[PDB]
Order: sequence, then C-alpha cells, then structure tokens
Amino acid sequence: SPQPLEQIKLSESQLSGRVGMIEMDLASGRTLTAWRADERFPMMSTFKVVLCGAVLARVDAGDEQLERKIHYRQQDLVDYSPVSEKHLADGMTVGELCAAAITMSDNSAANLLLATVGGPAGLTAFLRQIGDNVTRLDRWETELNEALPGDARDTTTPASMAATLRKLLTSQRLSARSQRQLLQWMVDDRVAGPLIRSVLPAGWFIADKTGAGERGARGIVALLGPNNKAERIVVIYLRDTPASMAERNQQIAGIGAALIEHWQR
Ligand SMILES: OC[C@H]1O[C@H](O[C@H]2[C@H](O)[C@@H](O)[C@H](OCCCCCCC3CCCCC3)O[C@@H]2CO)[C@H](O)[C@@H](O)[C@@H]1O
Ligand SMILES: *C(=O)c1cc2ccccn2c1N[C@@H](C(=O)O)[C@](C)(COC(=O)Cc1ccc(O)c(O)c1)S(=O)O
Repeated sequence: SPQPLEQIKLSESQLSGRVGMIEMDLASGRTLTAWRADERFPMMSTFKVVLCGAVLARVDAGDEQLERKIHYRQQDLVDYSPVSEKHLADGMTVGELCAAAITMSDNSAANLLLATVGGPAGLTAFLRQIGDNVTRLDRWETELNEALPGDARDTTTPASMAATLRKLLTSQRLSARSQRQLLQWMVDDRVAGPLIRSVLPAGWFIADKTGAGERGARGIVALLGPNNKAERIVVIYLRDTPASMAERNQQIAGIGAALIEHWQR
C-alpha cells in the first residue's frame, strides 16, 4: 500500500468524491495526518458516540441514570430498530439504549436518547459547552443521513470530530467510569467491528462507530493501534461519490491499510 496521503488522494480519484481524514494520537492529541480536516462532512451514525457522551455527562451530574428504564410506543419507532422493536412491552434502560444505538446502530434507540438531551439543539449546545464550535446536529434519525450537497445540517469536520472524541474519552470532562463506558460501547460494535477485526493483522486494537448516508456518504470514527493498544483516533468521512457501498468500504479499508503499513510517523 502507498503512503497514507497518497492513498487518500487515490481514493478521491477512484471514487470521484471528497474524503476527509484525521489521524490523531489519543493520549496527546498530536495530529499526524490531516486531509480536508476543516471541511464539512455529514456525521451520519457516527454522531451516536457524541450523543452517548452527552448522556454520560448527564449521568455524571446526577440528572440521568443508565439504569433508568424508558418505556416507548410502536409509533415512536423509525426505520431500523433491531433491538428497540423487541422491547415494546418491557422498555429499555438508558444504558441499554446507548448500547443499542452504538453497537447495533439502532435508530429508534438513538432518537429516544436524543430527546433526553434536548434534541438536536440540545446536543449541539452540549458540543458548544465542551468547546466544539463547528459540529452541529439539526435533525433526527433517519433524516440526518440525507447528505444534501452543500447542506451544513448534521455535519462535523474531521478535525472537530477527532478533538471532540478525544475530549469525551480522555479529558476528564466525563467521570472515569463514564469514559470507560463510552470506550467499551465502541469496542462492542456488533456490526462493522467483528468484520474489521477479521481482516486486521494480529495485534491491532480496534473500536469504532461507522455510518452511511445518501449520495455516497460513508464514514468511521475509530480507535486503532498496534501492540493491542488504542493508540490513535482515526476519523474518515466520504461524501458526494456515486460509488457502490462495496467500493466505498474498500477505499476506507485501503486508507486503513496504508496507515497500518506506514504506522511509524
Ligand atoms: O505489513 C503489515 C501487514 O500487511 C498486511 O496486512 C493487511 C491486511 O491483510 C488487510 O486485511 C488490511 O486491510 C485493511 C483492513 C482495515 C479495515 C478497516 C479500516 C478502518 C478502521 C481503522 C481506521 C481506518 C479505517 O491491511 C493490512 C495492511 O496492508 C499483512 O497481511 C500483515 O500480515 C502485515 O502485518
Ligand atoms: C449508521 O450506523 C448507518 C447509517 C446508515 C444509513 C443508511 C443505511 C445504513 N446505515 C447505517 N448503518 C450501517 C453502516 O454504518 O454502514 C450498519 C452499521 C452496517 O454497516 C455495515 O454494513 C458494516 C459492514 C461493512 C462491510 C461489510 O462487508 C459488512 O458485511 C458490513 S447497520 O445497517 O447494521
């Protein structure tokens, strides 16, 4: 595989789309690779990690409990609710909803949690409170995945997302237990995680949240590193490409391969 930046360029050429990427040291925030890092990209499902960070902040403040059971109705469900559609009779705890949203990409679980933090406006205010003045959520699932060209709604930038993930996982803004919980939810991805692990060389740590949208939108926020350690945050977003989902997955994997083969930088 070629050098990271060269592979990223090759992906834009082959996809006819825009790629946004940041590779950052998790412990210190040192930026290693940055491509279109300040350009906007739809967050898609990756917003769910920030959402659960806002939920954990409420738990830390005593305004929420992960144990609290929420009962909802069938009319509250939106498209793709693999876990939440199974609990119309018994409900789900707040903690279970975050696990469903992050590890199973459950859209209704995400909307139920979004309401608890004040909706899109409330989550955006949370972002502003932790110092992210760029990322914004404006809609609910599943409209937030629309990815209209030039639409600033429901977007982030690679640099803003990486910094925000770092703040939530390591800056001590969240309690130790909350930081550990957010990390574990990413480690527990039941969809993309297992497949990625199957193709990663032995010894590489992976935790992640992936997302997809219209007009070729595709992305992943991940923790990756050799020696079975979460050494770096890697954020990759793709937008405005007419390519098949398989090809978008392949290009993202190719950028990861370039990072793995040229890790010491
Ligand atoms: O020299 C380094 C390695 O080169 C190959 O490994 C390949 C691997 O066989 C392939 O399956 C993977 O694809 C990349 C799989 C990455 C999938 C997701 C990437 C995501 C998640 C993490 C952040 C970026 C995006 O690339 C590596 C590097 O070439 C060899 O197979 C392996 O024995 C060797 O240790
Ligand atoms: C957010 O999670 C998301 C947003 C959208 C929008 C439209 C359709 C599907 N979306 C998802 N979820 C989806 C992705 O994030 O892509 C899930 C998590 C599935 O994914 C994968 O398909 C992961 C994957 C990648 C490559 C493969 O070869 C493979 O078998 C799986 S969800 O639909 O389960």
